[PDB]
Amino acid sequence: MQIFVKTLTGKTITLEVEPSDTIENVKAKIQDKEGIPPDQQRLIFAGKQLEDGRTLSDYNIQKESTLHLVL
Amino acid sequence: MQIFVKTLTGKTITLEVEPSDTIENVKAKIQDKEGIPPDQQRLIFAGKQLEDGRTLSDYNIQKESTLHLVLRLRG
Amino acid sequence: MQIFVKTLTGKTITLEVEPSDTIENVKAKIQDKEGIPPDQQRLIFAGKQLEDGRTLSDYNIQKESTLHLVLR
Amino acid sequence: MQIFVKTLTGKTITLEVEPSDTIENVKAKIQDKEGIPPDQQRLIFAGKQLEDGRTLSDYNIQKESTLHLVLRL
Amino acid sequence: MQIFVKTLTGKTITLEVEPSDTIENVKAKIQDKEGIPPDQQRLIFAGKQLEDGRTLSDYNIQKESTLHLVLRL
Amino acid sequence: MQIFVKTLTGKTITLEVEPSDTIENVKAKIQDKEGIPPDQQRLIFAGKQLEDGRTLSDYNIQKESTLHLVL
Amino acid sequence: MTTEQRRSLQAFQDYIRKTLDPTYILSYMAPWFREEEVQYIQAEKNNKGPMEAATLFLKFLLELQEEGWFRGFLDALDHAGYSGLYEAIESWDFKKIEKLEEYRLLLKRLQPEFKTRIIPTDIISDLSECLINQECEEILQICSTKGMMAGAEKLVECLLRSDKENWPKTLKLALEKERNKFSELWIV
Amino acid sequence: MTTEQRRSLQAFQDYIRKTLDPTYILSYMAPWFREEEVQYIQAEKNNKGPMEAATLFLKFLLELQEEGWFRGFLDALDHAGYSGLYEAIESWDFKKIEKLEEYRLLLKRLQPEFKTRIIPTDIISDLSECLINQECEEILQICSTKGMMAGAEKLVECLLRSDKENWPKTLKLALEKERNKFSELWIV
Amino acid sequence: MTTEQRRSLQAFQDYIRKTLDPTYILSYMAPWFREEEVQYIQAEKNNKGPMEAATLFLKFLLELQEEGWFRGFLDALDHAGYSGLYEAIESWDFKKIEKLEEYRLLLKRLQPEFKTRIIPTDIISDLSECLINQECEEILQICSTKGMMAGAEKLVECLLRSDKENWPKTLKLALEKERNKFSELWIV
Amino acid sequence: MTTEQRRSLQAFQDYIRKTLDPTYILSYMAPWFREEEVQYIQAEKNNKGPMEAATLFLKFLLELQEEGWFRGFLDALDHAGYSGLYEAIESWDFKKIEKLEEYRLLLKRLQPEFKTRIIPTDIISDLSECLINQECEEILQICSTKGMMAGAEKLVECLLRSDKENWPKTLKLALEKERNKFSELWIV
Repeated sequence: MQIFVKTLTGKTITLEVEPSDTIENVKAKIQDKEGIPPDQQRLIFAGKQLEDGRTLSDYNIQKESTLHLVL
Repeated sequence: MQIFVKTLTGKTITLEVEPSDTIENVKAKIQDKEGIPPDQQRLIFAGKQLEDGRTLSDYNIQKESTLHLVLRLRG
Repeated sequence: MQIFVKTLTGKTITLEVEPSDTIENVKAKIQDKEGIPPDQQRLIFAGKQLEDGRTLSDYNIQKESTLHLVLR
Repeated sequence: MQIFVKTLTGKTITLEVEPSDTIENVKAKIQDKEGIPPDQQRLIFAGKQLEDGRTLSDYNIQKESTLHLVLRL
Repeated sequence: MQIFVKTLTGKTITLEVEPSDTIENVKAKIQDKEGIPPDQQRLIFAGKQLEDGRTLSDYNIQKESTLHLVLRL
Repeated sequence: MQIFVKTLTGKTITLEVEPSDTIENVKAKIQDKEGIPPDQQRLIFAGKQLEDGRTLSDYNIQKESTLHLVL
Repeated sequence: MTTEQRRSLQAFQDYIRKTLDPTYILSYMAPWFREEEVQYIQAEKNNKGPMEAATLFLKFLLELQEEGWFRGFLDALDHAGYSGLYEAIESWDFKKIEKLEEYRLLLKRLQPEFKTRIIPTDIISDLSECLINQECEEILQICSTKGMMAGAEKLVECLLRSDKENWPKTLKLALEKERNKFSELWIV
Repeated sequence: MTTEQRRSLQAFQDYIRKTLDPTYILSYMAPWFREEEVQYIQAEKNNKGPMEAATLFLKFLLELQEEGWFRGFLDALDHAGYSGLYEAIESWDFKKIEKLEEYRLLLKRLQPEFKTRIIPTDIISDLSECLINQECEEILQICSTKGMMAGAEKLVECLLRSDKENWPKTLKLALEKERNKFSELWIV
Repeated sequence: MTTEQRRSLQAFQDYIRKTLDPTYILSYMAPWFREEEVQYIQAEKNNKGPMEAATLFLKFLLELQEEGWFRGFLDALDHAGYSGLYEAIESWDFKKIEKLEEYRLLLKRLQPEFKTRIIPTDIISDLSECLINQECEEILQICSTKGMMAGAEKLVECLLRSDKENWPKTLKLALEKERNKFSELWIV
Repeated sequence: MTTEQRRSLQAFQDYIRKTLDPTYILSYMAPWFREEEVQYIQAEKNNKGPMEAATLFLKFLLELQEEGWFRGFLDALDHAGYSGLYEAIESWDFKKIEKLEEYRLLLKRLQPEFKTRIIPTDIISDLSECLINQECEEILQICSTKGMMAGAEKLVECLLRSDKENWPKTLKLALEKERNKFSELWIV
């Protein structure tokens, strides 16, 4: 189970997640992978800013969806 | 590392650079080589205007890449 | 003055008429040539069916104009 | 009569059948040849998904028509 | 200076004039020379119908140019 | 500064003028060159009548702009 | 074994091409063609027009080696809305399509009054029963963006190409309702 | 791999092409397409009609190399209101949409009578889930600037394209409340 | 005889290309052309534009052998609204249309003020007398579905193409009525 | 000589096409182009799209032989309202429009919420300075004849194309007053 961080420019990174995971988890995993703190990060999926508290399943994100991370 | 720069005349110059250089630095080297002042210099890579502050690594310029030089025309 | 009349089959006849002539004249004249009675004949010019009473000049038919004949 | 089925892999399978057969029968014959269970099988003909209950004669599928096999994955 | 006049028949005739001449005059030269009345004459240059009142220079018609004459039947 | 004037006949002339100059000057130079009297002259730039009193700078005429003369 | 139907196909050409727009049955024909070359025919449709695009589709039709291509073609016609062409090609007898050629030439000759007289809307619903879908919604997009005549113009264009046995009648029926036009002048 | 899901997609393209208008999924597909082809899809819609536009959108869709494009397409379908097409394509099983094909031809056969009978303003709100959003606000504006006629006819156009499992039932419920006479003319 | 008058046509092809959009007189010219070449045109019109389509219509026109074809061409022009052109070719005298080239280059160089200043509808009716019908019902669909600028732009195109003897006068009066604008600009 | 500045254009293109729609500057450009082929460009606009139309306008521009044509191009952009391009091409420095590329791609990836959230009518008056006139006058015609989303969608399309230095800021200004929504979503 995995989905995407697409800086607005060109970089594309692949992350391994679970349906139960919280956006906090994702951004923290992004901190783990790319090193950028969750603070400046804004994740968007289908043109919606994702709030940290909610979960992936709650936002209806399946395998190979692209939330783009943006900053 | 080595890169290419293409003037409007079609001639190509070969320069030794590093990913750490900022486009201003490259501009300084191009001024140093061919004599065109840095202010008047405008470099293009893959159809993008290159910004003075950022670095070659940010634009992902690897070995033997080609920038097109453009100049400020004229009077 | 001279004009042409073309059935849909692709066939062709050239008719000798006068600007003053009437569609009855033409239909009968066509009968005179091809044998089709004036009754069964239907002439069309520029997508308008021509009525027996009017004349060629009324419809603006000059030399080498083409009328389309229709049958039954 | 004879029919063709084009798997997504590109292979074309040739089936010997009758007009009286039902899509179920066909799928079972496909299991007989390629081994794929009917549950995952989805057949389409001329851009229409074929219903299990109907028959070849009902669908106007004559000799040498081509069905596309699809799977659930 | 010398120029060309081209009938539809394909025959080509050459007229010797200067830019100072008027198209009416040119038409008249064709009448006096070849017998064609000025009324029936229609001169074209490089895809422009030529006006009687105008002069040769006005249309920027230089030497060894080709005018096309047409008539009305 | 120097600019263009384009007759309908297709012939093209260039006038030497300054941004401060008034259409009087331009119309006058064209008059001087090719002979067209000032009264019948109508110059157009970008589909607008150039006013005699006005100057080039307010109407935004740069070097190598093209006026069309009509009359 | 195959050449036979290739030969009969060759014979009944010219009836085919002036009745057919290939790109639609191409949407259907995919496994027998290159995924490419469909684009060739398509570029020919929008470049040369539908008929020449069709004669190219013919050029390609005949050369086809691969299995099932014929009955594939038939199925393509049927499911695309070209039925009645399909009938005649499966039975190798074109009687209807020629009787059509009759009414087709009539419309061709009445085209201007058609253009001016017709409002391609109500009628499209009914003779939508009579036409291929791509064509119909094209007709609408046309008169939506180009005006009523242009739409009608495309309507006559599509009608001449139509293979449907009774289409002149269904037109007449569609026209005798909302009389309003050449219902007199169009007869059958 | 990617190729299998692309050709598996193509295998079904008939349904997709006739159930979908791409401009909505253009709103979604934005980062995956070049602007050239996005505008092309739009120009084909506005010239030739939605079906050809869709067929082209597919033609362009399959060409996508970059990763996740598929679930991109799906999330776009789901999130755009094309849910039930998404459902069927995610499981690669379309039976529902075919049972629809039945009630679809039913509607198309009464379309003129429907067009005349139904007033879109009242019923449309109820069956709003049954259509894409543009489809809903397109038609408010229609029967507002064109008339009730166009509204209903266009209503039929958008409804026939609908991917909703139950929409004939939902339609019957939405009309069977407000008035209606045509309620006796629709059915199970 | 025929070749002589074709040479007469071809001699100044020229004017025609820029004064005529063949599709209208296609509506009229139908029985004299193969459907293939009629279809070639319109693909050329809708791809390359009206002029190239016209020059092609010319190539195919010149190819016409069959008896009476020319007076056919004329009757088509007369009947399509291209009257002011047919006049000129029947007499083989185009002077009027050249005088037009005068006022035409006037517009062509002057286009922007037309673009911004004019509301095409009121004046379309008046110089609807002044334009071809397709043009007329178009520009409406344009300025309706795009807006007043686009309409005006196209109006300019349709005027640049217009063969009407006095059309600049007809326009000048038509504007000297509605508001003012060009009344201070367009005069002769 | 001319080759030098055209070459400066040629290397430096592609910002142009993704920033420019030729039709407006076409209204301005008439005399530098053959009266023909301008329609090629326009037909390309409604066929392929505005961008492809632009790259064709480039193909035709670069080939231009005669005289003074460059300042023609510049003045054409200037007088039509394409500022940042006139500015940028006169100075040959595009950095501004690149920072725009930042906010542009941002919007492109954010497009759907723009569609649902926004009413294209209230805000247009405000950020109208940021748009072309023909542009502005559309939209309203769109969301008037189609719907608020379609309008907004085309709004975005027009925005991505705009060369204006501050347009994301003025946009933020325009919503930060009107209700809110994207005031929390669109940030600088």
